[PDB]
Amino acid sequence: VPLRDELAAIRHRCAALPVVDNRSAEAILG
Amino acid sequence: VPLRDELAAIRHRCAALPVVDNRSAEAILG
Amino acid sequence: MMVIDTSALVAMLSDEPDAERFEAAVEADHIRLMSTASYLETALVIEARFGEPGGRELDLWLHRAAVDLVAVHADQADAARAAYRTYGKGRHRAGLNYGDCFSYGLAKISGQPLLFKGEDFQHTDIATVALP
Amino acid sequence: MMVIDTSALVAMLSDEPDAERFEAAVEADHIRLMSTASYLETALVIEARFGEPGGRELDLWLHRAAVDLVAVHADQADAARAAYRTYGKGRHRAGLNYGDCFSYGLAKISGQPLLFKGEDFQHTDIATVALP
Ligand SMILES: [Mg+2]
Ligand SMILES: [Mg+2]
Repeated sequence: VPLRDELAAIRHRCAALPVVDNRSAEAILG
Repeated sequence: VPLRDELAAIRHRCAALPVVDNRSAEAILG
Repeated sequence: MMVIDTSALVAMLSDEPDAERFEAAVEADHIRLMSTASYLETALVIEARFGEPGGRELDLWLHRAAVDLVAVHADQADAARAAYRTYGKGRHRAGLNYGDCFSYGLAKISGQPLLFKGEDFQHTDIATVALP
Repeated sequence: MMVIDTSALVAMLSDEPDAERFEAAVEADHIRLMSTASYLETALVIEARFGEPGGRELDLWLHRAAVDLVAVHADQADAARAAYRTYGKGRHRAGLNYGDCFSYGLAKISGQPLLFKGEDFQHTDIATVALP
């Protein structure tokens, strides 16, 4: 029922996915 | 007095301006 | 209200050090704005990081928080255009980038404070949302 | 109608090799769109290089060409997001970057050909403007 819980479930689920691309920016270039 | 000639006018002025920061690596690597 | 920069929502979804605080901040404020362009940037970075399933998390997140995507109007871009002269990055100035411009732009016009992570918005003239 | 990209207008203002032809195409179609974000990226690049007075020339060009700055809506951002997965500038391959997405989205949603300079938009599911 609280929102921070719902957003933490998404966070936890999303953070544990396999990292198919490791570099940060230069995925965003310019 | 066609539109081609107006845009050209603007182009030559703008390109004739002094450079104060060089080529496009400044918006901004990211 | 508040405005969400990508730096935060990427950090939250990637479960970065301060994630739960941003989540509280989000919860404290009923209306939550995000620039259609900030949305994009975010989707680009996550869907590169975690692929499409990462992207599906972003959409749920956005639906769960009831975020309002605001279109990038001209006046936002104008505001950003000026801000980049003062605050934009350079040789060692550590200020704004092109992505940041759209978050800046939306905050300035709306008059609302911004939620973000990093230096980019530390020394600017718009209000920040304070973490609890 | 046409959509104008940052790569074109910056070319037309820096007096790059093809400039003259790019102007001709602009005259050839009267109704011209440009995404507010491509306008910004152009403003940033120009005003970085030629200072604020370069920006005054950018503003005159837009006025003189009667260019309609179209706001970036969610729909444009959605098509940009999906497109990027296919045509994105990943490792080793040319293609769209974050900025390009904004003209691509406008071009994709409006369904109007795009005028640009370089390789980014070549192999892509949207129409190019023919260069006379
Ligand atoms: Mg940003
Ligand atoms: Mg572009």
